Amino acid sequence: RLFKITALVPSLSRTRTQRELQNTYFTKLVPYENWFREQQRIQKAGGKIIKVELATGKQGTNAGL
Amino acid sequence: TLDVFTKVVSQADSRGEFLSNEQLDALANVVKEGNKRLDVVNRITSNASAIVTNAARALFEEQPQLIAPGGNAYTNRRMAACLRDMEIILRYVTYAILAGDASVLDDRCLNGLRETYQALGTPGSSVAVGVQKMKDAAVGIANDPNGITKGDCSQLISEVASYFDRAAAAVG
Amino acid sequence: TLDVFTKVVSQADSRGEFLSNEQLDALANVVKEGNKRLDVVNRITSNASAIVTNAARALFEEQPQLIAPGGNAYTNRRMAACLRDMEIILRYVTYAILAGDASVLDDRCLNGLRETYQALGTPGSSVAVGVQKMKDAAVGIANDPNGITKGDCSQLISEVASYFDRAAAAVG
Amino acid sequence: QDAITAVINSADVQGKYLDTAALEKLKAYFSTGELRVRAATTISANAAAIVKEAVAKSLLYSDITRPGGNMYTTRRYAACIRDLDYYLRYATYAMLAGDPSILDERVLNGLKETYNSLGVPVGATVQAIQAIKEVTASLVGADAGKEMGIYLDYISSGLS
Amino acid sequence: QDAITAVINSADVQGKYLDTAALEKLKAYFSTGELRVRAATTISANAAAIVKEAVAKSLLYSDITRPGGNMYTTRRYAACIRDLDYYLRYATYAMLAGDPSILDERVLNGLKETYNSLGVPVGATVQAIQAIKEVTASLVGADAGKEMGIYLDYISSGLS
Amino acid sequence: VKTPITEAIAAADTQGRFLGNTELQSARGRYERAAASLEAARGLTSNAQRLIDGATQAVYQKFPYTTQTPGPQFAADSRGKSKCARDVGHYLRIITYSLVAGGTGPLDEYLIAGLAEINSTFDLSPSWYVEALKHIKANHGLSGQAANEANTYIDYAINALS
Amino acid sequence: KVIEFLFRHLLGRAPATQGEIRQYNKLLADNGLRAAVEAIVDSPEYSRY
Amino acid sequence: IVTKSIVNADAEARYLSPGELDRIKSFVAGGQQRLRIAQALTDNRERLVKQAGDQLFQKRPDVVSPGGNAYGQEMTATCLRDLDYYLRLVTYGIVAGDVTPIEEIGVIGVREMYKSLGTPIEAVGEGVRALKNAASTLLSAEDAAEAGSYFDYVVGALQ
Amino acid sequence: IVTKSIVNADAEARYLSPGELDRIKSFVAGGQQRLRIAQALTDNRERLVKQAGDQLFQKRPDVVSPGGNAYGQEMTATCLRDLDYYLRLVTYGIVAGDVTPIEEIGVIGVREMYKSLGTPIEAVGEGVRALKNAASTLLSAEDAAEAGSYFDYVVGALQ
Amino acid sequence: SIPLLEYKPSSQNQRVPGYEVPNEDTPRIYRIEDAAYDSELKELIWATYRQVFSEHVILKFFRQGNLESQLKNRAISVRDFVRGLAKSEAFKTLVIKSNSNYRLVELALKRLLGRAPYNKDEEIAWSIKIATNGWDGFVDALLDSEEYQSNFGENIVPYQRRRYKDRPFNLVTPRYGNYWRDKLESERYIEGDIKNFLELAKSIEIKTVTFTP
Ligand SMILES: *[C@H](C)[C@H]1/C(=C/c2[nH]c(/C=C3N=C(/C=C4\NC(=O)C(CC)=C4C)C(C)=C\3CCC(=O)O)c(CCC(=O)O)c2C)NC(=O)[C@@H]1C
Ligand SMILES: CCC1=C(C)/C(=C/C2=NC(=C\c3[nH]c(/C=C4\NC(=O)[C@H](C)[C@H]4CC)c(C)c3CCC(=O)O)/C(CCC(=O)O)=C2C)NC1=O
Ligand SMILES: CCC1=C(C)/C(=C/C2=NC(=C\c3[nH]c(/C=C4\NC(=O)[C@H](C)[C@H]4CC)c(C)c3CCC(=O)O)/C(CCC(=O)O)=C2C)NC1=O
Ligand SMILES: CCC1=C(C)/C(=C/C2=NC(=C\c3[nH]c(/C=C4\NC(=O)[C@H](C)[C@H]4CC)c(C)c3CCC(=O)O)/C(CCC(=O)O)=C2C)NC1=O
Ligand SMILES: CCC1=C(C)/C(=C/C2=NC(=C\c3[nH]c(/C=C4\NC(=O)[C@H](C)[C@H]4CC)c(C)c3CCC(=O)O)/C(CCC(=O)O)=C2C)NC1=O
Ligand SMILES: CCC1=C(C)/C(=C/C2=NC(=C\c3[nH]c(/C=C4\NC(=O)[C@H](C)[C@H]4CC)c(C)c3CCC(=O)O)/C(CCC(=O)O)=C2C)NC1=O
Ligand SMILES: CCC1=C(C)/C(=C/C2=NC(=C\c3[nH]c(/C=C4\NC(=O)[C@H](C)[C@H]4CC)c(C)c3CCC(=O)O)/C(CCC(=O)O)=C2C)NC1=O
Ligand SMILES: CCC1=C(C)/C(=C/C2=NC(=C\c3[nH]c(/C=C4\NC(=O)[C@H](C)[C@H]4CC)c(C)c3CCC(=O)O)/C(CCC(=O)O)=C2C)NC1=O
Ligand SMILES: CCC1=C(C)/C(=C/C2=NC(=C\c3[nH]c(/C=C4\NC(=O)[C@H](C)[C@H]4CC)c(C)c3CCC(=O)O)/C(CCC(=O)O)=C2C)NC1=O
Repeated sequence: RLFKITALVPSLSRTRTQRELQNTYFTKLVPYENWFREQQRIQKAGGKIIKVELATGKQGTNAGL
Repeated sequence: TLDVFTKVVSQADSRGEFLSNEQLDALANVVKEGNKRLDVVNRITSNASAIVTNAARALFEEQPQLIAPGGNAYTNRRMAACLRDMEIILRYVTYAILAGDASVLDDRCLNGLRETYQALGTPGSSVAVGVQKMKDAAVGIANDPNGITKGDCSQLISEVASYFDRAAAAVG
Repeated sequence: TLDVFTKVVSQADSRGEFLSNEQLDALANVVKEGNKRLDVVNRITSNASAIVTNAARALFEEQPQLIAPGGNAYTNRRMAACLRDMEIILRYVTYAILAGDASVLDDRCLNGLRETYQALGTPGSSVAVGVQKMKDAAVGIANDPNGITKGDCSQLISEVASYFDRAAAAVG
Repeated sequence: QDAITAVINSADVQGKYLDTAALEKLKAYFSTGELRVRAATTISANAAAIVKEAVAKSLLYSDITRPGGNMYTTRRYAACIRDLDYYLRYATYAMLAGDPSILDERVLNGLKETYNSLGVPVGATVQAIQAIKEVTASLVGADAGKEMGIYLDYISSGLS
Repeated sequence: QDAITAVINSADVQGKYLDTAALEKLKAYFSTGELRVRAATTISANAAAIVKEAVAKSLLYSDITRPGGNMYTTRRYAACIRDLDYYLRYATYAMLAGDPSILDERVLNGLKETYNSLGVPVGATVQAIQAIKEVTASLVGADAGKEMGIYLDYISSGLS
Repeated sequence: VKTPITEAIAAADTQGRFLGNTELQSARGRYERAAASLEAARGLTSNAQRLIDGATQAVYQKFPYTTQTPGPQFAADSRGKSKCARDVGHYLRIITYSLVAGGTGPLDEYLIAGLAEINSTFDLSPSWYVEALKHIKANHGLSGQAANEANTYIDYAINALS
Repeated sequence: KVIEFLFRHLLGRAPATQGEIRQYNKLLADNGLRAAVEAIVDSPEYSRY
Repeated sequence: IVTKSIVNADAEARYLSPGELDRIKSFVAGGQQRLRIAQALTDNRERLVKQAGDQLFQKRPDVVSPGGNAYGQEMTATCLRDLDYYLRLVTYGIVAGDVTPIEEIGVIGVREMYKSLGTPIEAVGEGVRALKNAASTLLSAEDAAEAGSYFDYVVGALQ
Repeated sequence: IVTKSIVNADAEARYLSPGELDRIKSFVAGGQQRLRIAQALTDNRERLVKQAGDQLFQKRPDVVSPGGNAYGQEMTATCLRDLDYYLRLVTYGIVAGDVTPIEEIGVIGVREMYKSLGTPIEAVGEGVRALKNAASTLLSAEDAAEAGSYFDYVVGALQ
Repeated sequence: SIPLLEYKPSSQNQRVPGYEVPNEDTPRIYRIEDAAYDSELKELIWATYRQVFSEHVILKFFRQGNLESQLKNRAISVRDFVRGLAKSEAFKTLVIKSNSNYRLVELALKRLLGRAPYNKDEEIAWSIKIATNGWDGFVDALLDSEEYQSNFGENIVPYQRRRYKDRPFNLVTPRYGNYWRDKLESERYIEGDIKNFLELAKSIEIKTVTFTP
């Protein structure tokens, strides 16, 4: 139900003067429904995905998630 | 060793649900055709030894090289192996007719016959002819009405022709 | 059937020399830990039937399809196979703990278990899981001190956890 | 997940339908669900008094509420009240579901690492959860009290 | 990245310009790019029929599509269709680039951990990708079929 | 399995002889017995829900401690009572199996083989299912010759429990 | 108007052109407001702006 | 109805409402009748599925036409298995009181699935409507209103 | 191709690229041949539409079956009009070089439309494939590659 | 009647003398005439169950009350007692329904004679006798064989003769065969299949009309 993600996304636009440490490197909990498109956004931005982990869910659950 | 009844039982057993009414109705029909099943099984074992010798002569004419020297059924000892073992098809066929199922036929008389011949040198082709020469005479013995009441058993005699065809095609 | 002693004997027989001094120093340590070996083995057989039923319920919950119909352990005869049998792992494990060697465990309870299941249809993995549910309870039964003198046997209990892991990994 | 959805999921992994064993489990769940509803009302009555009595019995006048403790600061005390309150609310939810997996997936997912990283003591939380268990067992009743205590002890065992 | 940008990056790490060896690689890439365009059209024609024939050849009427399998549920079946549709689309992109690094960076970054965490079987996906490879090799042609199969086998080797 | 058709078959197999009139008369005896036994099975399959509800409640009122005593073996929790209707729901299948098969084959192969073997281990008292079957014996509601046919297999299971 | 409220609360800009209102009508109608909110936070303009 | 009430009170910060606790009490009170309806539908699995499928082929002969999807014994067996699956999900929804078991097992992604299978959606829907009519004829009257309204959810959600 | 290049350089902050200006120059250079292909397809409107529709009814007789949608003279006339519309959009896409005229006139919401009309999508797609085959036989060879690849976009986008 | 099929014997651990003087891992091969007690006969009656059935199928329901009583009385010789277990229809349903004829040779040699079969051609050799003589007649010819009566003798429980490094036979051979297992997978009752709906799909009548234009 909840994924534990950890990914880096570099800056391929112009360089930013704000620190932006979190954007470059983050670890966040994403729900299962949003995770496909949110991954696809990191897929688009050319960033590496380091660590994917199921936080809450169990594999192979047919009912009740 | 399975029946028509225990066929339905072991099929309903896996599901874990009690047998349906429709299935039961079908088994009530097997009770009604139960007396015709004893008509057909009693007619074969009465003509058992007469149909072994009669199918043997028609086999050993039409393949003369068997009792000719060098043949697989040449000497008097092997010849009795073949002649008397033609009962063992009929022993396990009339078991399956009275059972109404081909489970007893499969694990005794069918499970290793096509196995045992490569080590034995008995030709596979010869077996197909011999049992198939039993089938047209065993059906013809149970077909004709003489001193029995007339009925219809074409849906039941086709089971017997299926049993020999199961016994024939599993070897040759 | 080999010991820790006859392990050293048959190894020293192959080289054909006398028994060295440190081997007798090592076997003198087995004499000192000999009384700790007796207590652990004795404890298991006192809790033998209690750990068979307790590991069975934890197995048949977490794989419910076994005692469900169609499963390999569905019927009682089969079920009294998978349940009583679970003693036979423990029969040959506590032999090996009192022997101190895995030779008796190997040629009786390990030599054909991964063999016999392909012809049987029993699931090897499920059996392996069951033995791994024995191991964390058999170690936990011998671990706790209640009415015995306190000692240290972590170098000896690890032999027992190795024996179940030898019994588990040889099948699944 | 409920007890009903747990029964349905167990039968679905088997691939069969709901026959008499699962039906008897469902009848059992319905019979206890009546008193479960009554206990949910009587717990939602005075949840604040339950948390107040629990912290007054267990956490107050100790070293952790003194200067040099985890509950010294006013924001830390409010986080303790909220945390204690959450354990009561999710134990109520797990009581009404008849199933602790929703409770586990909700809080016991990450609360171990959170209390590890923040330096929150575990055993004081276990004592506070036990005090909640005693207060709710005294307030509600015997059998609904132990039904509440099963999931509260599940929380306390998951944190430990 | 392309084959062109790969050639440029290799020459840039060397620090030299594009002389005759790199130019001959570029002429080779142009000569195969014609049939690559024709194969992209004939793949984008009937991608749905390719995925349909692949799942009908490989995944249907098995234990995973039966109750008690990974593809039993309707949302799981739709996720399977969209994953095979992806593998075909990204193998088309990697065919037109002439370079598998964009394909690797796109999907093989995290699909291993995702199929690990969700419990998705790997070998059934490898069989499905092989069925896609056979269907596209029968549909497109010989040399463009094996050009497609190189990147499809790259996907199947990256998942394994 | 054991069936008086196959009882006639396996007896003629060991002697190595054909199906004479000795084995043949055992068949009809099974055949006309089914017509008083198949609607004896229809009386149980139609009343399936009634009896497993009736026998389970009859056990609790006979043994009132089995609902209160804490243990896995007992019916204190919900999963005990869920396993309660599974067990007596499993008994009524085999009785309908052994009525339809016409012999004690399915009672032998599926229920009573190792039945005294498991009850020593899981401390399930067999007198629990004795009172369970005796409620089914009195509440079946069957009448006539067919009823008598459904009455023996209930009593054949009771003597196997004891 | 819900769509302009969404673009204003999450971003502060609210509509740019009629066509994005068109493309958000379908996202509202298929599942509800939550799918359209997730489509707003999926959009690359949120990450740039 | 417990899961839906809990997640609805989860979206808010508050507990379960007295109204919702009345809903759970009424659901418990009607649960035994719902188990009786599930008992009848479990035991009538065969003939309900066959009558509904044959009513479908009476209404829609396009599927069993040789240009259609359900042409042949194996294809029509899978057709009847699909109707069996949907009747099983209807029994789950009658027992639970929610439609979340019906939804997340068989509704949520079925359009894209039957688009990729080549199967028409409307014939599935007409078959489930035939199941609704058959199970309405089998059961008691307002009990059939209860069963047919879950069937009605499945029919309206498939189209 | 000018609109797509302009909106693509609009998403960035920069002007049109030299690569994109080469694309526009090559599109201008091929534009006269594209007008010739549009001339041939305009003048072959009748027989192309009729041959493609009759090839469709040879392949798929379900639509003109009496259970099907295109049963009757008026329904089959609207079928041929739909094929006429799609051939017109294919000519627009051949002229423009983009597929944005094909898309925003006839692709973008066609699945929901033909779902609500009761019409199968795959038979539309098979008819446009028949149009592709017919217009491929009429034109010059690599000119037919050009026409059939826009037809290929329409076919793949309908399914 | 007819003499048996002539079979070549292979090299086997018991066929020859071996100079093991009593090794420990060798069985305790029991005798009836030692007993003189209540006590000894309960262990002896258990080891013959452990041989012929197997440990797993040694449950109380299968066991025969009449046979056990006879051994204590001593009316029947242990060699006459093993005939009870081999011709027991409680034994016969467990092994003859589930095993083919050639496996029935091998299982009887492996347990009763306590020896491995020599070759394949001798299970073929014993096979003809079983079909004609029945299961009881083949067992009767095995126990009255000269090989069985000389080596086990008259009152000694079956056991494996020589196993220097050889598998125990109970472990080595399953009660049932590899064939009968494949039937159990075939009648598993798969769930959610198209095959169980095939007999229902042919009963439904479907009429299709095609229009050509
Ligand atoms: C007959 C049409 C052909 C034929 C028969 C034949 N067979 C043998 C030898 C054997 N036959 C069997 C057959 C069975 N054994 C079984 O257990 C069963 C099922 C119950 C069957 C059908 C076996 C095992 C043998 C091996 C020896 C034996 O009798 O025990 C012979 C004798 C051959 C010989 O002695 O070398 C013969 C003549 N052979 C033919 O020529 C016919 C074509
Ligand atoms: C405000 C606190 C803070 C810091 C310091 C910070 C650093 C930071 N440096 C980065 C990259 C980088 N950092 C460097 C730095 C160097 N290269 C060298 O050879 C030198 C050793 C060193 C320069 C002195 C380079 C070259 C990159 C880009 C590498 C790439 O192309 O991916 C990135 C990745 C995204 C990016 O900016 O491109 C972050 C987040 N972020 C923060 O929030
Ligand atoms: C076990 C001892 C036993 C036997 C043998 C037996 C046979 C038997 N066969 C019968 C009928 C019959 N049997 C047959 C059989 C056939 N007619 C044909 O033309 C076919 C070729 C053939 C089947 C292949 C028929 C047609 C009837 C008519 C009556 C009926 O349906 O039973 C009946 C009805 C009652 C009667 O005849 O008095 C009896 C008794 N009943 C017994 O108790
Ligand atoms: C001394 C070493 C030794 C072992 C361990 C051994 C096992 C063994 N277990 C067997 C059967 C069996 N084994 C099991 C056990 C299981 N099946 C299940 O469903 C469970 C998953 C699992 C237990 C956890 C069962 C139930 C049977 C009976 C199966 C049958 O009769 O077809 C059989 C074949 C029949 C038999 O004689 O009982 C052997 C040979 N034999 C040996 O000589
Ligand atoms: C064959 C029958 C038999 C048994 C069972 C037996 C056990 C046994 N264990 C003993 C001691 C002992 N046994 C243990 C065992 C342990 N303590 C721990 O804390 C560990 C967890 C565990 C080992 C894993 C210890 C620590 C002692 C102390 C005395 C000694 O060293 O023997 C002794 C010393 C004498 C006595 O206790 O009266 C006996 C008798 N003796 C026998 O004749
Ligand atoms: C574009 C590059 C890319 C890919 C490929 C991708 C895959 C991907 N597949 C997923 C799930 C899934 N993937 C499968 C796949 C399969 N099941 C099987 O048995 C087969 C072996 C295999 C189908 C051929 C299934 C069944 C799920 C859903 C499992 C669940 O219910 O949680 C998920 C989790 C969210 C979801 O879609 O439901 C992602 C992110 N994401 C991406 O960004
Ligand atoms: C197919 C034929 C068949 C039947 C019927 C069968 C019953 C059976 N019931 C068991 C346990 C049980 N049986 C019951 C049933 C009851 N206990 C009670 O308190 C009630 C009085 C009663 C129900 C009315 C319960 C609650 C358990 C679990 C007990 C435990 O885990 O210790 C067990 C041992 C553990 C198991 O696998 O679940 C078996 C083998 N097994 C079979 O193979
Ligand atoms: C529990 C939720 C669930 C559903 C609904 C489901 C459907 C389902 N239908 C299938 C095939 C099929 N489904 C149909 C269906 C139909 N024939 C028609 O024309 C009618 C409109 C419709 C009958 C309702 C046909 C004809 C096939 C065979 C198509 C093929 O084999 O390509 C298949 C692939 C083969 C299989 O695994 O059985 C699945 C998975 N699976 C599920 O797990
Ligand atoms: C330019 C983009 C565009 C398209 C595509 C379009 C289609 C379109 N098709 C229609 C009907 C129809 N369309 C078909 C189509 C077909 N018969 C089949 O089976 C085949 C799969 C398919 C032929 C390709 C049929 C049979 C009808 C009549 C349905 C009715 O009258 O209800 C209608 C309603 C009546 C009308 O206004 O003509 C529209 C608007 N309109 C548009 O503006």
